[PDB]
Amino acid sequence: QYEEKVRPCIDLIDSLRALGVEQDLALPAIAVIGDQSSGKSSVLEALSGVALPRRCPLVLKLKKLVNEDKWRGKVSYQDYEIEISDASEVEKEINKAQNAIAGISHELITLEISSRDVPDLTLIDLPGITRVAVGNQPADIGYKIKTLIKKYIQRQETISLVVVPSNVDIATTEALSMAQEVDPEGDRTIGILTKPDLVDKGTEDKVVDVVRNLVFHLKKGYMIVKCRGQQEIQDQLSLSEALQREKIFFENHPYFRDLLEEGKATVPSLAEKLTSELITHISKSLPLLENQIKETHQRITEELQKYGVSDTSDKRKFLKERLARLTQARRRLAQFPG
Amino acid sequence: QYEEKVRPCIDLIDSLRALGVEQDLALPAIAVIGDQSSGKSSVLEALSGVALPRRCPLVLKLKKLVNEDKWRGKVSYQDYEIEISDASEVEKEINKAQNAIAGISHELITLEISSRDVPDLTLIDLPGITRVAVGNQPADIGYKIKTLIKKYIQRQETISLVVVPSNVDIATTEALSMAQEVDPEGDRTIGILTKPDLVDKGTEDKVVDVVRNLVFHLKKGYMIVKCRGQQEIQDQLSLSEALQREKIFFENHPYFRDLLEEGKATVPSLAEKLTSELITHISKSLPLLENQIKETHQRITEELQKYGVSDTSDKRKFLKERLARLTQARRRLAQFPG
Repeated sequence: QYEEKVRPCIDLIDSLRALGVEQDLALPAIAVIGDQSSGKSSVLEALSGVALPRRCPLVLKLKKLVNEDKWRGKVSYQDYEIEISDASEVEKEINKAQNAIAGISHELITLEISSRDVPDLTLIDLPGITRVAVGNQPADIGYKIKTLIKKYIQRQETISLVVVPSNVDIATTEALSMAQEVDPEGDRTIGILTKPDLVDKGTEDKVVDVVRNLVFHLKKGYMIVKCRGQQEIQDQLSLSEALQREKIFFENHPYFRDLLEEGKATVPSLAEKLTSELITHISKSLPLLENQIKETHQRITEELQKYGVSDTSDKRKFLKERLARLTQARRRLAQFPG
Repeated sequence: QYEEKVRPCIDLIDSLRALGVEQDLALPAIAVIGDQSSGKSSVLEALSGVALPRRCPLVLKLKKLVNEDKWRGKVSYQDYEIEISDASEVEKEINKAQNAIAGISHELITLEISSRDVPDLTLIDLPGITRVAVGNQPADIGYKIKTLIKKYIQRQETISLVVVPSNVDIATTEALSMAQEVDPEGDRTIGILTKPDLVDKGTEDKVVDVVRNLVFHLKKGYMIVKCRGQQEIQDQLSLSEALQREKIFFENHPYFRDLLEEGKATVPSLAEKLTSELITHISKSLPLLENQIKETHQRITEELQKYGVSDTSDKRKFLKERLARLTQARRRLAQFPG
């Protein structure tokens, strides 16, 4: 079925997030952030093994099958739950969901994939950061994207996964700037460098220094990947073939082979690191969660007194609904790991 | 000698800036700004035809020789004035100047080149923008660079020349963000896209749209150039040869040849546009300057009254020194165009 040494912790947080308690209770998360055109979408396709579009938070729940061989997919949003036929249908289903529910949206689309080709891993993908409004975006688009990202990354329970093209100085990216703002220590930020084939010749040593953690220091370090480029995406190059191309790319690179040899390159190595980091970050919360729920339930119970334990009726009700959700969270934690 | 139809206006502003009046009196300027690693230094080398390093404002005064054929160079900073032997010595002389005078410095290095290969053009190069401090830079490096840039670009008399690599979304660059902040209209901002050979295959149409002014609109528009890459800089490829490579690059490009045919590509076309824009921007100030000087002299004369017309002695003196400089500016304007 699954590896029941790794799944229970991951499933616990997934189920808590599925309750809707996260607005009120911080939950272990890896949030994927990047400036627009960072290539993070291609990284997400590579990790999930399926094509994706192409906005709002995408919860990617990946589950490693050690058994069936039989790919499974599911997309959930609002009151909808759709079984996905096969891998090729995911992109259509996500577009459908984005259209069904969507300014910048806070509504979650949850994509669950059970596959031999994916890691045990949950990620929260957040929309790419821009500085200036283009086209017909609202003028403060920068602010609205920042607000959504800040909601996740300001919490100590979130690791920021900062995605940056290999050609751009990491100290110039807004995504890293946002990460360093909430995590000055650099204790809960991982860097992923993408598009290494596009690096200007004679500047590869600078990229190596960055991945080796010599430039902007991060406790959890960096990885470098070569996912499908735009042409390959347009040719609908299969994701399995792109993994093969990636491997060859790093094995034959005059500068980046050293990064491969040091465990710092490729999607498969990245997947393994991300699973480990998630498990570590969940483990950090496990001993604390029970008191955290109690604390939160207490505070909200105090707010409930304000309405006296019509507009008053509804205010009472929405607070009761939040308290009920934290009670469900408490019960569900009490069941761990079953 | 020079083209005396174009020089007098350019020389006037140069001479006013050489007086030291700019802290007090806005002067027509084209300020070159970009995020770190934008390739603007290579653009400056291409325009000036000499190798440059490699910080503080570099005033690049370029003067088109229609006569001698005999390359001339001069570097001025503080109380120094150095005659440069030949083109190959410029980089050494600029490094010397940077060391002689230099946090982030506001001191000007003025480089004057008289050459058959340069346009009639003055530019003010400003240090590349970064978001996060690296190495041993002060924590607020972002703020100190912004402050220096803002001093120039907040003035309506400054055109911002925003330099951006062709691979990065222009709406993600800090430099454009700063430009749009002081020039929401986009009436005094020009965009230069660099490194077009590094564009991801299948994304060239997006670059074309940007240069064609279809994405982020600028009244004065965009140009695209292909200057020396890092390897070529390292091989010390001559700047004349790089111009040749550039021409071939655009003539043979499956997407960018259209940009060449539309007058939107290459350093020589860029030089011509920049000369025209500078002349236009100077012409805009010429009718206003006399009243602007009078206004400024008046206001400062009023401040001088505060000290009564030791620390008092010096305060009196520095205000007198500023007033004397504006008087010199008035006299020098009164001489125009001789």
